[PDB]
Amino acid sequence: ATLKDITRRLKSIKNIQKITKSMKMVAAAKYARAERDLKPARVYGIGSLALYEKADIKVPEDKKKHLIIGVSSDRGLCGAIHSSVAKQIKSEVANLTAAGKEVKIVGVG
Amino acid sequence: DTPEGVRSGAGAVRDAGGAFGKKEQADEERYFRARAREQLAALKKHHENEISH
Amino acid sequence: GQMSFTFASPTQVFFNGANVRQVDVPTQTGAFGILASHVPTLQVLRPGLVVVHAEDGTTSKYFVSSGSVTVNADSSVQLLAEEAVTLDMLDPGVAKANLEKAQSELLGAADEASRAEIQIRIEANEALVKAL
Amino acid sequence: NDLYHEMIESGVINLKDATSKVALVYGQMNEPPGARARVALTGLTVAEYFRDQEGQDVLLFIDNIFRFTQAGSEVSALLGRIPSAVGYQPTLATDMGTMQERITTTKKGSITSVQAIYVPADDLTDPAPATTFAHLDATTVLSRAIAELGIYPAVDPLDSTSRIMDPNIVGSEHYDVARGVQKILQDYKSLQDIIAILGMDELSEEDKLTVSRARKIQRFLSQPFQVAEVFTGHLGKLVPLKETIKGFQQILAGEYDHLPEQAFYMVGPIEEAVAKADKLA
Amino acid sequence: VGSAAQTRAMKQVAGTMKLELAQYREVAAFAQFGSDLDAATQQLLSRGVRLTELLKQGQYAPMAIEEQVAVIYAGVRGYLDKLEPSKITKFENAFLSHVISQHQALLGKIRADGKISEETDAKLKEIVTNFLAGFEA
Repeated sequence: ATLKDITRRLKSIKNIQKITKSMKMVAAAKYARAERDLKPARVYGIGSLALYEKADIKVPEDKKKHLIIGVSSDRGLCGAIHSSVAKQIKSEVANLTAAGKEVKIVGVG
Repeated sequence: DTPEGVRSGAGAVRDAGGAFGKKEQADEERYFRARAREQLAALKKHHENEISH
Repeated sequence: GQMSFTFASPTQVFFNGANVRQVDVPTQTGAFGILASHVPTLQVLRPGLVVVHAEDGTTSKYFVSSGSVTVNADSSVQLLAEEAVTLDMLDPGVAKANLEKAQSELLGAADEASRAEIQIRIEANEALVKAL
Repeated sequence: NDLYHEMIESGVINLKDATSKVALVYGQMNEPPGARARVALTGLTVAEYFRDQEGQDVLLFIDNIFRFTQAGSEVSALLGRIPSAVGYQPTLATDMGTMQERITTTKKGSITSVQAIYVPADDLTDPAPATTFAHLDATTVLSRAIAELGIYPAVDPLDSTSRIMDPNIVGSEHYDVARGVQKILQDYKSLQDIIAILGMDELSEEDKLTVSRARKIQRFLSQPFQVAEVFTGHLGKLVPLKETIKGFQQILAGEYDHLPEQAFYMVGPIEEAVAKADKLA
Repeated sequence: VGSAAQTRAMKQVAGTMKLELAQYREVAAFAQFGSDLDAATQQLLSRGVRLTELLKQGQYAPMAIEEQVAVIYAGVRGYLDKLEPSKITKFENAFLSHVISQHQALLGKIRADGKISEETDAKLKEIVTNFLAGFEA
């Protein structure tokens, strides 16, 4: 482990630290914007929710087909954001397709 | 700041030759290997077009 | 009569869960005034003007592109609009211009689908120029 | 030469009459390494006069104790002694001990030494920094960032440390005040990222309060100096320890939380701060 | 030694240049992908790149103190923020020629007086603005 090797590794990790910090700043700005309009989006989505909130509707017993809309981004570096959604989709397609319902998945993301 | 402190430079990640450097090397290749295929196919289409005309 | 009214758009949020007397809404299959205890009626919107008769007495007026008038069994009406725009920001001169331009496009719209699209344009423009 | 002239203009050394307060011993670099090595001993003896014969509390200012260490290493190299690790003199510890151990408190008096320290290659583990730190009892870190804020003296409060900062020595009240002002600035620094990211309005009510008090404290740290009075136009203040403790504990308690932050900037005792607040507008 | 070794005019412009450039160094990391940053950060990055383009000097081309003061004055006041980054050096050269030939009196004032008097600053402002308006062709 020459001083050369130690220096190379140290410099590389320093660069990685700087880049990650700047990336954190940019993600913070984007999150600040996304939280801002999440409040207007919230009540609008609640309007859609109200349909089954008041008019309680459930799938009768079984559907011939099924649609699974798993939404996510195309950019990673967000922990398990995509992983969790994929896991839920896999659990559902495992949960479904036993009753015969042909599940289909639209991968937004 | 103080000059004595070790100072990093551009390319250190690749110069290290560690996992992150290898990831950068492979990632660049995977992207442009695909891009070359698209570019080559477009060139083939251009050649076919000029052959037709 | 203590009727919670939620008028919201993807961009901006208007009255939200607010007690209102009447909400005249530009709904398809005819316009019906939202009441305190109107029968639960899930009807889709059409381009036009919505008038919310706030219990205080003043009646705010907004323009609606389209959406769903989700009035529940209880006194809760959810007026979701894709484009909820106030009357001031709309430009009357360009409103008339667009109306006439679409009317001209009607003849050139050979395709019945395309003619239907220009028909949607002229319908929206008609309601628009009435608003302006 | 700059230091000499600046000291003359400040008044610590007077040329007209015997009102001088400092004795200068210069070991300038152009002198051979042995002379630089023994200059510190020369100055220490000159201070030793006042401690023993006059029974006074002297202040020995040794600039760059690192150059003393380096001169010792050079002298050892010239004498031919096999160099130790990193190349410092084999007798580094003993030389440093011989020099420092004379700077102590005797029955007649005491010699306190404010020694400037240079850290080679920014390595605190380097032999010279380590050996010097073994004899240290307090550290004063003059930080450019604190200078940028405008706080003069530009001492970094959190980074500066002392070894007598223990209740048994300083007093329970003193320790409580110093510990409190330490935390009140540490949490302000920690949340300073939070406000920078989310916003000041995105802080809790107490988080807003601690910012105000910490900003008051960081301003209250600044104190006008009498040596720079001629230039700054503001009379220098010599706050007693009791006054410092009282003011800082008052600010911590929130007694002067209504006061504006500017009232605590470049003031002496807390009475001056409140009077200045009155003076404003 | 610091500012004690600088002409009063050079002191006046250089202090502001130093502060702006230091801030740019502070925010330089974001620049790579700092498009989505606060407007203050964008302003810092723009002023930094403009100043950095200003500092660049060709080899074996020593400049006079007055000309340096003129260029730094052009940069720090913010007359070059609108100008495209690559255009900054071209403007530096063209403005140097313009001020040296048309307005040698003002350079003499900076050279002789040794400071940017208020009248000079007003005159310098007029000259820089006028040339900048016509510089782009």
